Amino acid sequence: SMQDPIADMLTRIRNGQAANKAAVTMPSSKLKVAIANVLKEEGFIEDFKVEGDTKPELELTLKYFQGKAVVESIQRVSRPGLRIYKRKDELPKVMAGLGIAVVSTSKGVMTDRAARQAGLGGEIICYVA
Amino acid sequence: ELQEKLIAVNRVSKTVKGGRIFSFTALTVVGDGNGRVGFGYGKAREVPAAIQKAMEKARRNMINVALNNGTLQHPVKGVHTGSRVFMQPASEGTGIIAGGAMRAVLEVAGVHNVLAKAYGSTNPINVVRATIDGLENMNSPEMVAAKRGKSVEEILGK
Amino acid sequence: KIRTLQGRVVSDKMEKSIVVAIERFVKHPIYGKFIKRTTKLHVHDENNECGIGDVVEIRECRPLSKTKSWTLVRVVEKA
Amino acid sequence: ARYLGPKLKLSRREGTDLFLKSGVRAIDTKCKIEQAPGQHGARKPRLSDYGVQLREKQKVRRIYGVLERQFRNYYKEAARLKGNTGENLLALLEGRLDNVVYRMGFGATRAEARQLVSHKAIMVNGRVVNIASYQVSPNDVVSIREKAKKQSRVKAALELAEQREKPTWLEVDAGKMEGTFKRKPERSDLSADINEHLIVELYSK
Amino acid sequence: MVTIRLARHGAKKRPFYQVVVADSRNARNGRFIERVGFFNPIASEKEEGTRLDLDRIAHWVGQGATISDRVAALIKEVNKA
Amino acid sequence: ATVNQLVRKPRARKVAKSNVPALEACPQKRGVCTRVYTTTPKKPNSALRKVCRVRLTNGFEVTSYIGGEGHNLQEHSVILIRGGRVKDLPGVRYHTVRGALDCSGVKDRKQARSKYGVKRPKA
RNA sequence: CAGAAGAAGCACCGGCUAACUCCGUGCCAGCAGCCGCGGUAAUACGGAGGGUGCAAGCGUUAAUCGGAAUUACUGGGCGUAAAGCGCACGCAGGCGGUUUGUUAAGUCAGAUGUGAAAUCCCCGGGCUCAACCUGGGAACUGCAUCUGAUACUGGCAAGCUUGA
RNA sequence: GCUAGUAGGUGGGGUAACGGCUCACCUAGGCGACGAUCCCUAGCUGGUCUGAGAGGAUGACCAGCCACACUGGAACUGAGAC
Ligand SMILES: [K+]
Ligand SMILES: [K+]
Ligand SMILES: [K+]
Ligand SMILES: [K+]
Ligand SMILES: [K+]
Ligand SMILES: [K+]
Ligand SMILES: [K+]
Ligand SMILES: [K+]
Ligand SMILES: [K+]
Ligand SMILES: [K+]
Ligand SMILES: [K+]
Ligand SMILES: [K+]
Ligand SMILES: [K+]
Ligand SMILES: [K+]
Ligand SMILES: [Mg+2]
Ligand SMILES: [Mg+2]
Ligand SMILES: [Mg+2]
Ligand SMILES: [Mg+2]
Ligand SMILES: [Mg+2]
Ligand SMILES: [Mg+2]
Ligand SMILES: [Mg+2]
Ligand SMILES: [Mg+2]
Ligand SMILES: [Mg+2]
Ligand SMILES: [Mg+2]
Ligand SMILES: [Mg+2]
Ligand SMILES: [Mg+2]
Ligand SMILES: [Mg+2]
Ligand SMILES: [Mg+2]
Ligand SMILES: [Mg+2]
Ligand SMILES: [Mg+2]
Ligand SMILES: [Mg+2]
Ligand SMILES: [Mg+2]
Ligand SMILES: [Mg+2]
Ligand SMILES: [Mg+2]
Ligand SMILES: [Mg+2]
Repeated sequence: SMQDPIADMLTRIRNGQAANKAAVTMPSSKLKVAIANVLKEEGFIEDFKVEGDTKPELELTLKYFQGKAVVESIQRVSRPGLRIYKRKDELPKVMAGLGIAVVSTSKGVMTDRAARQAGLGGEIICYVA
Repeated sequence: ELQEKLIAVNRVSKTVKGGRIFSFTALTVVGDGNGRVGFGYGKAREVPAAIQKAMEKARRNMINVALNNGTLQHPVKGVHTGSRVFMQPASEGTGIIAGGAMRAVLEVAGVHNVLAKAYGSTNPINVVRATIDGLENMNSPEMVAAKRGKSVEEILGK
Repeated sequence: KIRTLQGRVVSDKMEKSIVVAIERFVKHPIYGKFIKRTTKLHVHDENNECGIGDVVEIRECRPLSKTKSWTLVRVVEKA
Repeated sequence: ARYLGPKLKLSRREGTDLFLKSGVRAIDTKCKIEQAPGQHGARKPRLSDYGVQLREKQKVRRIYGVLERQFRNYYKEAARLKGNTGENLLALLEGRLDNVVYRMGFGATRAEARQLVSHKAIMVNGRVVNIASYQVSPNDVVSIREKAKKQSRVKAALELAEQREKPTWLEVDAGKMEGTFKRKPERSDLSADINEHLIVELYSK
Repeated sequence: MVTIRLARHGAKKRPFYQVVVADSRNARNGRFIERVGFFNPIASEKEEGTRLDLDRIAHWVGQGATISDRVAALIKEVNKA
Repeated sequence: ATVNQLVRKPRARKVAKSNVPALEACPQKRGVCTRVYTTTPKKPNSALRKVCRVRLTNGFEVTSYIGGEGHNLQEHSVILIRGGRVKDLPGVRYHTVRGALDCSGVKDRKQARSKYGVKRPKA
């Protein structure tokens, strides 16, 4: 059964980019929306929107630069079978700082650089490069 | 202008009615020492002819690598057939810490400092292919910023 | 304050004594997965108030028998 | 603990002049420098990559007169020290007292400077030092002993020294037979025919 | 009882004493309660040849620690700067 | 294997057995030769290789090779053996140390003398 | 003070692996870590000349880790190379759609105590140098307690309908 | 699968001190697949070797802790010893 909606979201992004889809659509959640906000702020996706009231649906508009997907790789790190938490001094660097790690901290979901600036550790949701 | 290196020469064989016919294969790499590298593979009845064919193909099959002052931009993984390779940048003076097949590619391409490791099959042809694939897939801050619609300072800032 | 544990009663058939299981959540030292561990303590229960299944509250004290060095403070929840 | 065999065979094997002679004559007029030593010396040596690395390391060792255990210790220290390992190794080799004396010109060769150091004829900051591997610090003063100032080989070495390039990191007065080690030589001040990255790679094999 | 004495460290012919507080029963270079200083008897000129934490020494003396003769002499020399 | 499976049953390292068990982790062992003889190698080699059956101080009875041209070994000779297999000889896992105990060196040996217990000639 | 005067050996040289020729022998004698070498033109056996590597040491043996991503947490596999239970139901166990509130167990931040000294590392000091000795720091990645954070996971309460 | 002083309780005794430490009576409990019981091997640590690291191996010298003193058993003296 479905047991990791976040990995499902990441996989939808990965497969849509591989299939050259303009947009990808999925059932929504607040955590998915926070992750989408980080992706949009970092410029990996173009936009996102939530439609509906009782069964909210999140749509992500993917982007391509020169005929190539902007999201070169997106990978779940913490997972239900194995949670991963890092302290502030051990936050991972993705692609020598060229990529991002999405981190859930007590101040919300942000990138690894933002968590380092705030001086917080947290749960390593995924790597994006 | 172009540094050329012969990586491996092998003797192969096919059987015919009268017996075995031997030939030779040559694997070479060429590079300008400034981010351009290519590999050639040639076959001939004679070793010098095989080497010449390999050099001719290598000069035509060059690709571009975005280097950062004689080192890689970030850790990279490459794969081809049974060969998996891993490379990472190193501080100045480290040198090329790599096996022979990866070393020839890195040196002709102009990487001066790097830490590398070959996993899986170490067959030179596929190791060269995997190495060049990793180098060609390497990204630079300029490319990352351009594709993400940001500035280089925002990419590498706080 | 005083250091104090909280657990679940798994046996009450002893006179003025209970067995309490305390659960800990620790990261596996090699594989990193968070796993559950259980420690069973013998606890002094005067008045024999506790019953099997109750969530109880214990503290450390002087030895009271061969295996008893903990005593009941209060009953957090009753089955 | 010291190589005591023929000196020009080493330079012939390494294919270059190692300055193992004073320089009053020419290496070509003294030996077949272009030819490797031995019966099979005329053969063309196909060298593997390991062979190239090994020959570079042996060339540096033969230039500075250092044996393998000491040289490996030098490499370990160079790797430990911050910065570029190959440059650190070269700086450590150039900091040796016998080499400093030779560069200052009190010895015609590094072997002669080493003998002068060993025989208690050299003073560092006003103290007698007879350890060839002594490390010379910046602002240190290396002077010839008063009882050794009369030696004719010191004058011969001094008149041979100015025939070569003057080291810019030293300040030598030949009248008083004393010099100052102003600073550690940079990589630019050393020979460009030395590829220290080969040695660094060799010690990672 | 508790005492303040010297534990001999260093090398052959070049002793270097650690001034330590210890239960007097323990071996000379063995279990000690707290290190309070050092004394180098062959220290070169311009080199600190003796250092003692006089506050800690006084604290332990007030607690009832005795002092070895050499440590008493060292304390006298340190106080006579 | 999943992390749960590894938590239940961890990865197991394979124990490696020594190829020289009769030495019992000693660099050498002393023995008494019970038999001295020759034997023929496995194909594709052909020769009369010199071996000795020897009983060691720990009670192990093994076969040891006698390297070098010529030897002075016979029954009841006291010898020292060291590790080292002889590839073409079936079940010969040890080498006799030439020049130790009752085993003499090799006569008229000029090169690799220390491997055959030969003193430096007075030349 | 005297006089170069008292002071150099060991392994290796077909490939891996730096270093090649002659003579002797002729599947013999022998070598060998592996690939293998030896059959009358042996750079592989034995001697010699030459050479290579280390050097008051050099080789051999034993033993541990490495190379071995060859037990793979980092970091592997299972159609045919070794490997999917013959097929299921199902307890324990692992895992858990979506919203709000609450809790603060996991998690995160800070502080305090402890984590002996020595050892390792950094900056220095003393033995002519070095080994060695030594000052200060860093580290000891842990444990406990207190005070905070609440995104995520867990507990509790109330729901929702898209899984069932 | 293991355990009858076994698990707990009351009372007496005992120890410098809590305690099945011991005794009498009562309850029928206690441990165990989060591996009890049994068998083999083993002094433990700071550390050491190796490794890029994670790990793997190891515990000689120096220092902390424990145990033993021809073998088995026992107490006496003493602040402290079996
Ligand atoms: K082939
Ligand atoms: K009791
Ligand atoms: K360095
Ligand atoms: K044969
Ligand atoms: K012949
Ligand atoms: K794995
Ligand atoms: K908490
Ligand atoms: K919560
Ligand atoms: K009992
Ligand atoms: K009782
Ligand atoms: K009692
Ligand atoms: K380690
Ligand atoms: K350990
Ligand atoms: K005993
Ligand atoms: Mg020596
Ligand atoms: Mg060679
Ligand atoms: Mg012949
Ligand atoms: Mg030979
Ligand atoms: Mg491994
Ligand atoms: Mg496999
Ligand atoms: Mg089959
Ligand atoms: Mg099969
Ligand atoms: Mg099936
Ligand atoms: Mg089922
Ligand atoms: Mg959930
Ligand atoms: Mg410490
Ligand atoms: Mg500190
Ligand atoms: Mg919740
Ligand atoms: Mg007790
Ligand atoms: Mg034992
Ligand atoms: Mg490794
Ligand atoms: Mg011990
Ligand atoms: Mg005895
Ligand atoms: Mg008494
Ligand atoms: Mg005792």
